[PDB]
Amino acid sequence: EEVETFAFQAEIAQLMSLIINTFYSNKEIFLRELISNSSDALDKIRYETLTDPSKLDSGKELHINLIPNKQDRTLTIVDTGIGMTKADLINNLGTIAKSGTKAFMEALQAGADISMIGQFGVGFYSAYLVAEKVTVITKHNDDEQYAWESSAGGSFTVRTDTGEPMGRGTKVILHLKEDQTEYLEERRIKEIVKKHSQFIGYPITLFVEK
Ligand SMILES: CCc1cc(-c2n[nH]cc2-c2c[nH]cn2)c(O)cc1O
Repeated sequence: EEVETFAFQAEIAQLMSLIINTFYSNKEIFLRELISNSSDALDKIRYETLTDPSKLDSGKELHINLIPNKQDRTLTIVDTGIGMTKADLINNLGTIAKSGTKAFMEALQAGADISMIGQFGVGFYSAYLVAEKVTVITKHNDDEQYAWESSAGGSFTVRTDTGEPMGRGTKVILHLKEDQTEYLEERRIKEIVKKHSQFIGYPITLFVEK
């Protein structure tokens, strides 16, 4: 019931505004970036479980699932990585935090491809190349399950999630722009993923719709 609204740090808001309005054609990079983020979070929990096995009491499977839902026009990317506490969610998605966002925005202004975004640590925002709204549900061992959501415009919300319990991990729900529904087609997801899966050390499974 209690929803808190935050402003993105200015640089992020600037990045998002560019992203959400660009006609940049190679929009498929968003999937590579989300998968990469998932893989990084899976690395984190897996590492932590190397000295502390109870870390996986919330789930032993380490994987990434892709779930297209044509009826709801959403593509969902779920991982069983380390997850984010409320603080991590606000800091990570609402601020420049650990990234070279400023550096990236200068290189964008210098004729650099947006596909480089992952190299500057802000790859997540490429989701707005295809989505009008993104919801991020996450569960970290040390906190409750939270839902972050933003349709850009400069603000995002965070609330405790009353939805289906995740054991641990992060689920990114992309509410797709009307003209970007190719990303709910099995054949297109397969093509994009067939290309990146060889780099990711966790199973990536596409849920074909029935
Ligand atoms: C919404 C951005 C995002 C973050 C995570 C994540 N969860 N917990 C930690 C991370 C993370 C840290 N570094 C990269 N991803 C993740 O697992 C997937 C994602 O797409």
